[PDB]
Amino acid sequence: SAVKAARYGKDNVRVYKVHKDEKTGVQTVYEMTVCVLLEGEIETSYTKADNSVIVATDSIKNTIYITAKQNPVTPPELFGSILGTHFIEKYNHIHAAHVNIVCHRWTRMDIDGKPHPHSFIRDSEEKRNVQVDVVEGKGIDIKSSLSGLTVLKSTNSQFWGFLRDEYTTLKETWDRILSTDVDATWQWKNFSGLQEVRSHVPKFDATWATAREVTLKTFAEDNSASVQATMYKMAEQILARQQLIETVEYSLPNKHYFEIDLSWHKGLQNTGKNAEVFAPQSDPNGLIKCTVGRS
Amino acid sequence: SAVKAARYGKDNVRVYKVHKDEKTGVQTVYEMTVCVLLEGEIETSYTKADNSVIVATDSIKNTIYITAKQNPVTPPELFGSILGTHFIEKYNHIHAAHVNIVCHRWTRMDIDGKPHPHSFIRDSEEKRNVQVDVVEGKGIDIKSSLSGLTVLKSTNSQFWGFLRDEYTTLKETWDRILSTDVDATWQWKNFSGLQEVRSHVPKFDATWATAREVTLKTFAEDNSASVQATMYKMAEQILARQQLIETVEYSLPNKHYFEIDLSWHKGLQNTGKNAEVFAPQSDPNGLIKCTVGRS
Amino acid sequence: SAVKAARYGKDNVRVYKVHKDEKTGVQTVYEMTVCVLLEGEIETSYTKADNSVIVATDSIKNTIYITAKQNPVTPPELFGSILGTHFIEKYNHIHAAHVNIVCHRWTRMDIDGKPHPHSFIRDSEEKRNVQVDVVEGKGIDIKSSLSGLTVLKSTNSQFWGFLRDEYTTLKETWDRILSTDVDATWQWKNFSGLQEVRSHVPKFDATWATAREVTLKTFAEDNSASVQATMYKMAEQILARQQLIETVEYSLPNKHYFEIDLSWHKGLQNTGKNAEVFAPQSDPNGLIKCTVGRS
Amino acid sequence: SAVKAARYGKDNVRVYKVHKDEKTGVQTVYEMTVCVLLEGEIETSYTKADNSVIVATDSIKNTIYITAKQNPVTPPELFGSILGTHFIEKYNHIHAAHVNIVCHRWTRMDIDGKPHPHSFIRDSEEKRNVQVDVVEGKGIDIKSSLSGLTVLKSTNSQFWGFLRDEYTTLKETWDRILSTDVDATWQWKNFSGLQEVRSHVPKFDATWATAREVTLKTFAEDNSASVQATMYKMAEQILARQQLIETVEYSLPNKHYFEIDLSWHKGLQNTGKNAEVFAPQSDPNGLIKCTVGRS
Ligand SMILES: O=c1[nH]c(=O)c2nn[nH]c2[nH]1
Ligand SMILES: O=c1[nH]c(=O)c2nn[nH]c2[nH]1
Ligand SMILES: O=c1[nH]c(=O)c2nn[nH]c2[nH]1
Ligand SMILES: O=c1[nH]c(=O)c2nn[nH]c2[nH]1
Ligand code: NA
Ligand code: NA
Ligand code: NA
Ligand code: NA
Repeated sequence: SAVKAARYGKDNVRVYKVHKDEKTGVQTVYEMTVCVLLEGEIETSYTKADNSVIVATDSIKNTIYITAKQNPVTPPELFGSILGTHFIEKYNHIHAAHVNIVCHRWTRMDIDGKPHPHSFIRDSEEKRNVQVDVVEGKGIDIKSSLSGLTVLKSTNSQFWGFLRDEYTTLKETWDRILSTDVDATWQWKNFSGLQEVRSHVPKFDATWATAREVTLKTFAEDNSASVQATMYKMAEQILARQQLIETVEYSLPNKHYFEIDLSWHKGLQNTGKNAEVFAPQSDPNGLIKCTVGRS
Repeated sequence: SAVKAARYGKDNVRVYKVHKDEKTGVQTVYEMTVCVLLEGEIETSYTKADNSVIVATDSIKNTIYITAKQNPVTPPELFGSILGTHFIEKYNHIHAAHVNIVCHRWTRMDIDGKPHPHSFIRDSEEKRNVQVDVVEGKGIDIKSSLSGLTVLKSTNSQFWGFLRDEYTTLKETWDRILSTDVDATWQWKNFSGLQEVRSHVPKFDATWATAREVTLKTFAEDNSASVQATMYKMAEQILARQQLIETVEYSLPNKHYFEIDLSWHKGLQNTGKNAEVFAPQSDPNGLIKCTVGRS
Repeated sequence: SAVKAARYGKDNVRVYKVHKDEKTGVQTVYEMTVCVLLEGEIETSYTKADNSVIVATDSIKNTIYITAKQNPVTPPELFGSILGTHFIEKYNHIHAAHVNIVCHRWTRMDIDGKPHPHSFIRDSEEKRNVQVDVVEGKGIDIKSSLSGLTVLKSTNSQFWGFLRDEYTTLKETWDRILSTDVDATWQWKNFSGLQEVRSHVPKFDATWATAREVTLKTFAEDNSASVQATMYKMAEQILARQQLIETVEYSLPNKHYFEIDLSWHKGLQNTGKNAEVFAPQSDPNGLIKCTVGRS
Repeated sequence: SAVKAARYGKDNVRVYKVHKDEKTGVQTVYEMTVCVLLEGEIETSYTKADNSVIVATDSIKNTIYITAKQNPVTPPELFGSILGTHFIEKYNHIHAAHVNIVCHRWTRMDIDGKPHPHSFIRDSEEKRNVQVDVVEGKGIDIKSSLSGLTVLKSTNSQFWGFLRDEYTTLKETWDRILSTDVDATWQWKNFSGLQEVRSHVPKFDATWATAREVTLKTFAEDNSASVQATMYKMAEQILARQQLIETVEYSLPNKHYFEIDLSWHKGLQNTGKNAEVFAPQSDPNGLIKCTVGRS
């Protein structure tokens, strides 16, 4: 037998950082969950019980805190790139670092119409994520995403004209509820190293904001022919607005809401044009994916 | 042996309702999870296999959908009271109904600065809940609550002057992070029946809004001596603003964020006044409760 | 306003303890999650910011570890009683302690047909729990339970003869699947104090074992007329076998498995006597409760 | 823009099947959660709103139930291969099917030392899984796994001799607790089609049993130098026992249990050789992965 692939590190490292403006008294908080996995010349830890090649996962944890102390943690694309680069530069035998960051929302409270200097609310479990792969001699690959963005529209969704055969019971419809949890990922062109990532810092927050805005507007305004058609429109627009993105991937559940026929009860009308009360279905769910790139 | 207490019914009934304004084209959605448990002269179903006394839980489910079709589902205090009353009026041998409703957020989207007519976002997993106990000959008892409101302040929280003995290691502090998930419940005076609940309909949404506003403002503005002292200030204000409330109960976890001593690493200063990076603790957590009533 | 009720403490305290037999080399592990909430003369911490009356929740945490170091942690009824008594004896102004313990399964591995001395497996998320209320001058009240015991029988369950009216669509059945997650609680007679709890130590594990055995056997062997009738048979037997129990409470979801009509597809027969493939329903679910006591 | 990749289908399809032996009266149940995603000539559903190429996800759901009605559902490797093959054979424009199956445990109850004919218990949330990729013209690729197998050993684990630098605080140890949740995957050699999968049917259950047995025995008996070294020993043995496996992958969290220094309290000794009470850590956790193949 031989080791074909190996990686190891620390997962689920929760980190909070506060920035305090001495002039204004305004404080800003960041909270993330971080995972770092390393690869390199470590096969002998598996095959020969040679621990000398192991940077202990506990040390990886310490390194995350130290790096957060000495560097900006925003945008997460930058922090992830700093953190990954550290490991390949510090340890001769480590040749790749894989950094995943999940950013949790702490949104400044408005109290009596004014932004509060040091109080925050978790407005939704929507996350902003990054995956950063730092590979020695191959640069820095960054995938940015938003996830857990849950939306619903109560009309202006259709689904007709699909294949009908002996396995089909679904009725065509020209008016249905459409609800999903949005997972959207944009992959940046490969960066040569940290200097290049630094050069593009302003683009990271702006592209996240654009991706979110395009997602919401397209969902709200499209008279949707299918999840497939609406998601493609989203991806097309993001690629048009940021030339440094190579691909956009969407993964969308179709969270079904079923009509309830109540006609058995005193002829009550609750289907089609008369439908008011529906039964949300926890499972199963459609799952629709697509990756869109450039011609 | 004897049956000392019994209740049964249907839990986890998901319900969605849409309201469509024909004039404006504006649609409004409501989504809830409902539980209904019944009590009454049903002992023989347990002791003698006498199913004749059982309103099937499946029928309870149907009743929830039918009731939602024929009645307003908002405010939930009203819907719960209608639903509970139905069972005690319809079935001679049923003498109490216990209705729990959890309301999920579907907040209208703003697209380009204007409210969208039929598109919604789940902005946080904060819930608005009601528990309604309808007891034949004893009226309607309603407990309203908000839950899952997660907040954090990065300063203006203190904790000193507590009991110190041989079990104590905690250091006194004049500046710490305070974070919690708010669970707040206000109990209404007993209502004589549905007519009285209807008479107070406007008070339900207004009191929820007040409870939420008082919670947020007090949390943000109090230079907190402890969770105990801050929560009492919240409860006091709610009772002052709504005379039909008899008690207010808060249940608050103290979600700890620990300083990380980094001085072992090149004398890095990250404690006390120099603290920037902290470790959020998933467990354990303080849990502080209080019920406040009138003199 | 006035404080009507207050309690506070530490939740979610994870504790592991190992016992090592020097003679045999056999090791035995216990893992629990503990919550302790205190009541007493603490109103002024809420109303006056008087922290002098507060035993810090951090100190409660330390006390749990110290108590586990110096005492047996099994049976949990005993450990809970020791822990609760500590607080009322140590602190003059604390008058009640409420201790909840959840015990996690670590079952010794059998390797090649022999019990391993120090290796364990988590065989299911079934828990053994205790709630212990130690109230000064009123003794020790203990509720023991098992929870998360998930079972299914594929036949020998019936449900017919229930009330039928204009809200009823459920068909009567003489053969259905019955599946539930068992939550069973037995409440002990009040104990005068720790000496009396110690005197009954052997009864605690034996009664848990009996409760579990009666639950499983009755479920498997009863040709069930309803969840109500089967659960009553369980409770009756437990009360018969342990005279120091005052009441038994069961809370049982009815986890539905629906027939799937496939007759639309080439006349495939999958209902009634021909039913082979079913659709488990995640929600909604029936919920059936009963508390059984002595004549 | 262009569609670079696309797949769609139905997720979270819960399925139960019962087998009834008419001769013996013995019943056997299977419960699974199934996901099926399709690929093929479907780009126009995304780019042109052409639904004619879409096999509706609802129809995929129906197909899963029909296929389960007409075929064995065990071993899951076979069922997955039947299900995947169906889609590529039935639909000209569908060229790949991706089938994921999670099998839930329903273990026959022993009542009074005898196996019960129709009563079952969920003994742990351990799963047996398969991923089957059926690709037209490229055969059938099957990855089998077990997951959610949670184990702990209280001694006979060591970790010393790792890299020490200015980021290291971890002390070397010759005796620690080791606990993990095992995720183990074995990848079969590519099969040419369904006939070949059928020819190897007996190997599937046998290899699962072997993988589980090797995992448990190795964990229990290895005086472990690290998670890395122990997991490699596991993978080596599985590859030795089944020649039709090409690779074995393990992914193991290191679930930490920390010593608690109690010496501040009356000199209580609870570290090193005196350690009895530990604090299980929910997060962070080490994460160690390896893929082992043949020389
Ligand atoms: O078994 C281990 N492997 C590791 O890589 C490691 N790092 N810290 N502790 C550890 N334990
Ligand atoms: O066992 C049952 N008890 C009930 O009360 C019920 N209601 N619907 N189905 C049921 N099954
Ligand atoms: O606000 C607090 N209240 C308490 O009771 C406590 N105990 N430890 N820390 C604490 N903080
Ligand atoms: O938008 C949809 N896309 C699909 O592929 C599908 N299949 N069933 N319903 C559906 N809705
Ligand atoms: Na390197
Ligand atoms: Na009545
Ligand atoms: Na006392
Ligand atoms: Na094909």
